Amino acid sequence: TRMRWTPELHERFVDAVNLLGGSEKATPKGVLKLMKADNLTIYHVKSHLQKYRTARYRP
Amino acid sequence: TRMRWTPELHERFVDAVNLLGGSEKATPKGVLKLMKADNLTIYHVKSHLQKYRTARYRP
DNA sequence: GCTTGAGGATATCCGA
DNA sequence: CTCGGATATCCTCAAG
Repeated sequence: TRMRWTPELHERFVDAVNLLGGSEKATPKGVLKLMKADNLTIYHVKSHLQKYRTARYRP
Repeated sequence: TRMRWTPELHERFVDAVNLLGGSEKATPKGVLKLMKADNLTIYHVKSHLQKYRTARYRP
């Protein structure tokens, strides 16, 4: 099994990230708890969030 | 097997990527091929280059 | 049909 | 068990 990130899951994810105060303050366990998605592990979120954090470079 | 990216090995990589017009134009075959380090695959090099091309790491 | 390489997405590993 | 980071594997789509 290899998951992939439909756009609706991505939006749910980014809503969770935003509720936790941004990509930098959010952590996987939080994002997962908020998303409430079946068949989804902390590792799915961990990897996806690492990708998300590397779209913006802050000084 | 798991590689481990030394800092001066990373230098050689940067050196090479710069010989090839930077992170965007540079290619894994090309830069592996320019680095001439032994015990170094194309696969090591593409994973590293993917990390370097991101908006976070390219400066 | 092989055998490659490319970019991007996703998973697995390391050390704290 | 969690986190952040580093590194490898997978997929799709090419080329030769």
